[PDB]
Amino acid sequence: GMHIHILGICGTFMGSLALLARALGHTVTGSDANIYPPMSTQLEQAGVTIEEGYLIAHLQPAPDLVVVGNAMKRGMDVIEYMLDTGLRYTSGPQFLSEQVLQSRHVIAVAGTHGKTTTTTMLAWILHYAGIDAGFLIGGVPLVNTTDTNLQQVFAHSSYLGTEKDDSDNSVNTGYFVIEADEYDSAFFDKRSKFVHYRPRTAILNNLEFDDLDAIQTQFHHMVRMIPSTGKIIMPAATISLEDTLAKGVWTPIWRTSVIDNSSDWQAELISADGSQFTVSFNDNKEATALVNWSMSGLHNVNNALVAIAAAYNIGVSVKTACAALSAFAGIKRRMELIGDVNDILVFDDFAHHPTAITTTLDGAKKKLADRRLWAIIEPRSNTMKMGIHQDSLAQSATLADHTLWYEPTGLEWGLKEVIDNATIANPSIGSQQVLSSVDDIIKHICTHAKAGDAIVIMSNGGFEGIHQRLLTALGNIVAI
Repeated sequence: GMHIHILGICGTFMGSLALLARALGHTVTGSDANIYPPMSTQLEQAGVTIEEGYLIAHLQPAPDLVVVGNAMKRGMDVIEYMLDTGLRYTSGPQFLSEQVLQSRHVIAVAGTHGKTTTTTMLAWILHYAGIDAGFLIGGVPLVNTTDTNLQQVFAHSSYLGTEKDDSDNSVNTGYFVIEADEYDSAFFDKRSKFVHYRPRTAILNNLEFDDLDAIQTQFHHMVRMIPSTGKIIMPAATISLEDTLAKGVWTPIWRTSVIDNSSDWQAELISADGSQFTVSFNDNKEATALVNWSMSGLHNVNNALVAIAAAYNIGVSVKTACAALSAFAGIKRRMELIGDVNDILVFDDFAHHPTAITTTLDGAKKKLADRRLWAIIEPRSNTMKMGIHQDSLAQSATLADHTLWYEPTGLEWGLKEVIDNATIANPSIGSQQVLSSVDDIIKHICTHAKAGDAIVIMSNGGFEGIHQRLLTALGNIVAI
């Protein structure tokens, strides 16, 4: 039971590590510039102690280990103190790899689009099927049933799950579902998650652009390590993915196809909108069933098919997996309406990178018709760039009427420049500004938004508690 201190602990990824660490029995403290919900509340309930600011005093007394988030850099007092005093430190992904993943059969999902859709669907299938899989993913499914076990499992976007059972062979457990992405390296360990994580089942969800080689290289770093007895699951007929494998692969492939190096798994559409389809696996005549769900779109069918195949790889029948997805209620923080104040609609969405922001805003425009649309975005900060041109963030917000981006004071990372440079170079990407205070963003909205408008808040986490702070402010405006 070590004492672990986490720098940046209120953010989704690092907070997830804190929660997993507590579940392991560790004592967990942390620092963040702000303490904000929903993660603060989850941390507090788990018995984590959070302190405000990045202060040397937070590392007194000395913890056994410091887990360092991506925003930390040299020149910061707490970091210079850490290095001078010789405290032990590690990155988030290395900590997770050593403390949780090493002992599990890890299922990692990579892709340019829809990674969290696929991981939420997969984690749902596993738990529906009675497999007590751990996970650290980008969101959670909505749980509409009165099943209090599924309610508790999906209370957080992290869950430890159980270890492979040493005595009872009837139990199928010891798994961990995770997203492979370009985030959460640290200043002293620039290895990506594609290098850190060692999945035995890997999904390559897709590989497309709304630097191909940079993305293929990163995917390759994960593919090239999978054991010979593992499985790679990906869509068929996708040259960008076939070329990824061609760099070096030692593991059997299952290829997936949605029909309306040939495929092993097929989803045949019954309803053109993707709300109903049959799933079949070529090597098992019984491995066929129907999905009849409240989701739609070809991307969601593709996501379902790779999730079903991955679950089949670890024992879930096609029948059970398809029953699970037929019961899938959707995903929290996917254009989720959280307020309607003075006729201003407020939505919450987990999009935090260009392809996700694009998809969310496409959906928002289809939904909201002619309403004036405000995008309020905290993109997920990162010291590294992967495949996406600098202009990608600004381009992704083209469909909004107004966009307010957030870059935090003291942890600036070049956002204002990438946006401002993009809007000069391509005026068609419209009206966008980068602000340095959540208070200024809220004031801007309260000041300029009017009855009929819609606001879409986008962040991988709590965005310094902007959600309730905005709803409160909007409800306090004195009408004329």
